[PDB]
Amino acid sequence: ITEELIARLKQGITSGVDLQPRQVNVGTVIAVGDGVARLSGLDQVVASEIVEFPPKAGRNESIYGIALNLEQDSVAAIILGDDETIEEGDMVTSTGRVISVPVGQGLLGRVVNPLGQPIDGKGPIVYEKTRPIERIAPGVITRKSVDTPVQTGIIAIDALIPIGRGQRELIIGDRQTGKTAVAIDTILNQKGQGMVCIYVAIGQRRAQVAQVVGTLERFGAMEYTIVVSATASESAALQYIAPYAGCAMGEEIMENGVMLNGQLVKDALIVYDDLSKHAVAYRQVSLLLRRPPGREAYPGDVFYLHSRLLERAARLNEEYGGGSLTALPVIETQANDVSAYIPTNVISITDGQIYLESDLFNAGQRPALNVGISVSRVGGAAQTRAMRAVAGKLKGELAQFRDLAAFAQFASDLDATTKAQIERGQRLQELLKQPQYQPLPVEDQVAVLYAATNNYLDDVPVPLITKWRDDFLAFLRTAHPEVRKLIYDNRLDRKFPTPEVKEALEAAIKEFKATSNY
Amino acid sequence: ARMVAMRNATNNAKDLVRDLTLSFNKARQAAITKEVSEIASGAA
Amino acid sequence: AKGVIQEIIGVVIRAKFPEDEVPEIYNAIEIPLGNGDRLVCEVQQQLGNGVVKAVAMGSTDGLRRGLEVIDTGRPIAVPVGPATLGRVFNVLGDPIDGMGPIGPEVERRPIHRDPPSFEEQNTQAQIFETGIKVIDLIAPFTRGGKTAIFGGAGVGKTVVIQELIANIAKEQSGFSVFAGVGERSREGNDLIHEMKEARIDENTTVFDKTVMVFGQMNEPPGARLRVGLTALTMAEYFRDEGRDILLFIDNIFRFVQAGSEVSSLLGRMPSQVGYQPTLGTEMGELQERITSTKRGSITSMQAVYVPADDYTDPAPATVFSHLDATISLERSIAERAIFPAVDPLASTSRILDPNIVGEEHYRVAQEVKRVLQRYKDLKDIIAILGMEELSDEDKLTVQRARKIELFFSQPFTVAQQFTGRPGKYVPVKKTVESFARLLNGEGDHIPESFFYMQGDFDDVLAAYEA
Amino acid sequence: AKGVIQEIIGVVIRAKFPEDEVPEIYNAIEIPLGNGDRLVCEVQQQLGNGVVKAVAMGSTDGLRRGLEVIDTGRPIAVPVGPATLGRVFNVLGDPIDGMGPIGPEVERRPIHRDPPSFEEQNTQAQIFETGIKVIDLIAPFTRGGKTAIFGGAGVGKTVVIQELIANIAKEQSGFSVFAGVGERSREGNDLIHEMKEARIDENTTVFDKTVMVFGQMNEPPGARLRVGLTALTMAEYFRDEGRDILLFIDNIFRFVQAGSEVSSLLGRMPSQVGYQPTLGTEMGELQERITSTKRGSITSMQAVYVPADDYTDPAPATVFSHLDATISLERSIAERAIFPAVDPLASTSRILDPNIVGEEHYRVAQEVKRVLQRYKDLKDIIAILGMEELSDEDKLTVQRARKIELFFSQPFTVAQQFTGRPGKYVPVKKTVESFARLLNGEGDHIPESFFYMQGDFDDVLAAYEA
Ligand SMILES: Nc1ncnc2c1ncn2[C@@H]1O[C@H](COP(=O)(O)OP(=O)(O)OP(=O)(O)O)[C@@H](O)[C@H]1O
Ligand SMILES: [Mg+2]
Repeated sequence: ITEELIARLKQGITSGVDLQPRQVNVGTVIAVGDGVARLSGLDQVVASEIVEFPPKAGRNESIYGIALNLEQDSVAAIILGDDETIEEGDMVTSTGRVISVPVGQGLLGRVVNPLGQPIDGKGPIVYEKTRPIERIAPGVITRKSVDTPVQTGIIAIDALIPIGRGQRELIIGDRQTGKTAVAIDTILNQKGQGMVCIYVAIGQRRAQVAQVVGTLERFGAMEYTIVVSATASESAALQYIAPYAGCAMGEEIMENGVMLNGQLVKDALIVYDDLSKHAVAYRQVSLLLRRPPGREAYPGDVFYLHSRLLERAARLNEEYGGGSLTALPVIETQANDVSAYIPTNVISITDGQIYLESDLFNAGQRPALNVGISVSRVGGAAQTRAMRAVAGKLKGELAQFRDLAAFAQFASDLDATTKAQIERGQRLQELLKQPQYQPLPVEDQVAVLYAATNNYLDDVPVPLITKWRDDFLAFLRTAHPEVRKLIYDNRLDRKFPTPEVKEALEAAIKEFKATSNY
Repeated sequence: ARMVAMRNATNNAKDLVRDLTLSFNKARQAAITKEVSEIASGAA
Repeated sequence: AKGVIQEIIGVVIRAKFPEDEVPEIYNAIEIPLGNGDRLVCEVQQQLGNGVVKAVAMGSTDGLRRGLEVIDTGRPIAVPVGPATLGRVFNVLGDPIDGMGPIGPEVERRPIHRDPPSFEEQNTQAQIFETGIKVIDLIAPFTRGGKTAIFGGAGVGKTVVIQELIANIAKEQSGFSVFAGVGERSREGNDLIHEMKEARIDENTTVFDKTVMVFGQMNEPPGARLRVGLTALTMAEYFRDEGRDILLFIDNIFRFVQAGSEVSSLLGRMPSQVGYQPTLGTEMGELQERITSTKRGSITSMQAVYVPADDYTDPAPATVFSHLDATISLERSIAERAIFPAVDPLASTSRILDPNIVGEEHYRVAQEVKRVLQRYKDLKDIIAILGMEELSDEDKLTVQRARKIELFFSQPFTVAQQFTGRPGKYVPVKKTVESFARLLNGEGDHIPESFFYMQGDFDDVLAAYEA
Repeated sequence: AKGVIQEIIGVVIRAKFPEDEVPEIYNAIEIPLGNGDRLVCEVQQQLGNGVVKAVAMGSTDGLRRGLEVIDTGRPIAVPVGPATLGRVFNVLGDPIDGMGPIGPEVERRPIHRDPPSFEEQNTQAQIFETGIKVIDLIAPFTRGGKTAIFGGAGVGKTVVIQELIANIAKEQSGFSVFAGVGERSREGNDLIHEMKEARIDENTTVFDKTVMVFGQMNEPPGARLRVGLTALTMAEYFRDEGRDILLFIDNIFRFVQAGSEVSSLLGRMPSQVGYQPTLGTEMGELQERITSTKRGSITSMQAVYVPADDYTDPAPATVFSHLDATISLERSIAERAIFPAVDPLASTSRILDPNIVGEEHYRVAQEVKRVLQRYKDLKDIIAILGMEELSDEDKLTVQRARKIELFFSQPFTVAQQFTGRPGKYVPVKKTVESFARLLNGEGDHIPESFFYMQGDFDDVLAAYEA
């Protein structure tokens, strides 16, 4: 039926175009700075349009720019591409659209620019809907209390610092501590939990983003992950708009959803890999625009900058779709300077913090969480009833050990109860230690924590506790596959240690301990 | 006697920590003031 | 009116007007957004020939220079009246809840009022009776006076807020205003909505007795700066009717931070540690309309976040300069199930002097703190050697101090449905008598239990007999 | 294409060009001097009407306000090729060594180039085989990765550089580049030139296999800013051929400092502590060209000088944001005749995880640095207990720690003609096997000083048998 093509054509050709010449308003570049153009008299430009810089002699492409400053008789446009080509006298055209990014099912497993242009070299993006960057937060009455848990896969986070769908948990740490490692472990653990992870990679090296994408592809997590990337070499405009593009891509998932594994997934998880670098990029943009600085030279609206970005992460109620968008901002502090400007801003914005300390990271506690200061204001509402019922004693014993943490090397010359508390705390801390790219499912964590809180690892020496776990779960993975399913089935039961699962788990633990020697 | 001496030393160390915290906070405020003053001077 | 946008730099915009009819400062100019919605910008400076510099208070991302601007001729008009009760508003007065518009029949007042004159101020300070034993004894409120609460929000601060609202509603005229300055959309808006709608008192929910104004995080710095003034404007209508109002401002430090951000955006020179030069003046524009006048009184409790841990930082210092009482919620007191987790030693109040609360109130409060302070000193020693080494009388003070700190617990009417225990309103005189009779020796034979979550001493005895 | 100088303020030159022939943003200005040579500037800001603000790259102590300037159209063009090998160059690519100028036939490449795209980046990190036991075990490099030494003078850093060059030139093709950015002319020159010319391998001097570009502290800030990019271009030429390149940017921090000055003189608004607003982007444009593509890899081992001892400072933090490994040279290890002064502790590398290096490599690298995790904390106990005469089992741990500390030392080929000991190249597999077998206890039969300067455990055994 080519006649259908001939009929659809030859009709819009004849009467689908005005073809009427008209005066259009353009602008002349009058000063090119360190990535900033002034554009002279380009009227009818919206406060955040994406100007075009049409091709000229010696340039067969177009570099786009954002018209951030609409001054009088001048429009300071931040350049998204490379500024080395735009010269004084160049013509600019004001595309009437605020920056928009493609969204939908098409952008799964693809690495894209903050402008939605693919950079993985696997073909053009297939899409039919573009969502605008910089949209208003969902609203007050549009949300619901966070109840569904986001299974990180790390015992420490998933047991003591719960993350729920719609909760904004901050991963704050000092330089090389494992923030990207924690984010990647969280992303890898959503294989069958019906969630679409997003990784933004603001200001990271191209090599690091490439290795992250390789890790995600190697574990098969690049079939539900969207990777945005504005690397260090790219202009400050791309780093400035990267998290907003990522969260627009995530808002499409939250509101409309995508077909993941033949199921309508409306939950999304987004990881802003460095808001400490996004803030630096925005500071560079502001200072090159000669906007008045503030504390630490950051512009006045830098709290607003991250606030817009993070306040779009919400748990919508059933009326608006029931979707979600979990945000995991990442911050690199300097010498644990929590009182710094950007860390304090994002800490006040977010609903929780995961403090990763270099001291614990170097000591040997490789997941370097500091449970004493790390909080999750959602708390138990972001945990399954099984984990909520089991982790209370874990948290209590860990707190008691922390109160006696100065005493570990003097454990022998202490009270029997104090020595027992110290020993239990050491065992629990060794239990929380976890390798990389080995997330534990919820049933495995529940089983291990039930074995630990109850006096079952007391006979196992501390240096082998980790090994014990790495064996016990394997035992449950092979010898007793039914107990894991039994735990997972009634993980939502109000009284989780129901007699059936209690006897099953007790028998499994006793059978494992009897055979093994430690 | 060692227990009493260490109790007194711990109390003295806590008092010294409080004094040093006050001094550190004063220095932190002074550093922030100096930084913003010089940044505003460079801008103007 | 009918100006045109001349400059758009972030939130800070500039609007050119005719040589006449230039808007005044704080005049809330309005930009049509191409539809029914509009962008309200507050004029902060007048420049040259008709140009006015204003703060956006909105997205300001879809605007173009040359767009029409309309002068309202007055500061931000906020609806006031009984219609605001049971409704949730933003800084601009637009209701952000599900219910529809307020309506033109309801009176609208300017956001920027003036504090009551010198004549209208009360000569003497009157104690505000909240009804909570620890609050009314250790750190008593002041009618028309500011109050600060220190907590990590995981220690039942919202429970205390709801209890105060319910107490004033049931035993006074009872209208309250909650200003969520810098309030998170999830943690601070929907959670508090559900808590206030679920919490009920004498067949009326707490939400029906309060007016909630939310300047959220995602709003620009001007909105978070003026949300407190919107809340004061809303509460001043009820104050002018002779009623007594409780104003709960969450994280006034976020109001300070919004002011600092606005000053930085406007280009003003920075002062001290990244603070606005107009810090004292801005804190005086607020918290000065919170006074006990002849007609009525507005008493405010304001959560205060301390930057780092500095009580000498300019923002908490300026807040403290306007405070009459401080309540220090502490985590350990709440880990043990003492829900009114007010730390008596840390929490203080100005009105706790003999000439106002009475000699008997002052004497018992000091003795309560004295034995508690002795207990805090012996907390080390008890862990050092055991309770045995402690001398007698000191052993009594430890035993008595534990009983009194357990007695600081009190059932709440807003927590009746959660805990299945009726709330107990303990008057200040009853609290003073009960604690004096606890200290003098009565109830010593009673164990530590039977003091937990009780009302007066009469409740502690009646329970012991039964 | 000829303009006239307008203003001269220090090393910042403003030049007005014709309206239609304004130079680009990174072109060279090339001011001609009377005495035959020229002053090559670099544009930094197009502004005004044909006016460009540029950085001098030179003294500018003999220039008027009317001198002509000849735009070169292209950015600073630097000679690249096999000809530019074993020669010393300045920022402009002019050979500053005694030998003659580079011939016109040699290809000139722009100093500013686009770093490799994301598609070309390796999807899996790969270890870089240096041959040094302590480096290849404790802090393995990365193919196309960055490593920083934190060491002063007299710790053998120069000898480490020479051996790295020699090893890469022997095992691989391994041409090397050395950019001394803001170095002392005494240390950087005539103590690197002479030591590398004297150092020899396979009858070829190290200097013959190494390119040198030197922007020293005496040169203006622009020269120290662009010397790194000059070295990157020279290395990228060889990388395009597929050959592996090792690049040493000595005092990369002095690069950052240079940029700061370039910004301060350019009128840019200061950021943080006086540093340039374009700090992250400027560092990225230099650290992103150092990566491992499919054709070849530019591995970099830089040197970082932290002002005072502040790692919180913006320049060290920005440097560390682009670092893959840290090698901590120490005075104590160097003065103990341990020729490689690399500290087993305080030397980290993100490659040291079982997924990349391997489970056995990670296991042994954790087994070592664990007996030293305490840094033999027993040494404190030995000081006031004398080992309590002997430790129950600790005394063994001390013996193993001393043996492995001695074993970290390795005879270097570049020092073979100084200490009269043949150089030993140790593969990473040999290193891991040797250290694992030593930790099992095979090394509990040989005394100390038998591990003093030997390449493999097998080499230690041969010595014990003989
Ligand atoms: N959970 C973990 N298990 C094992 N190794 C880990 C873990 N977390 C971190 N590491 C090790 O630490 C290295 C650095 O971790 P990672 O890259 O996640 O840190 P980061 O905080 O994101 O640092 P950066 O500031 O460099 O981006 C990893 O390459 C790995 O070798
Ligand atoms: Mg990281």
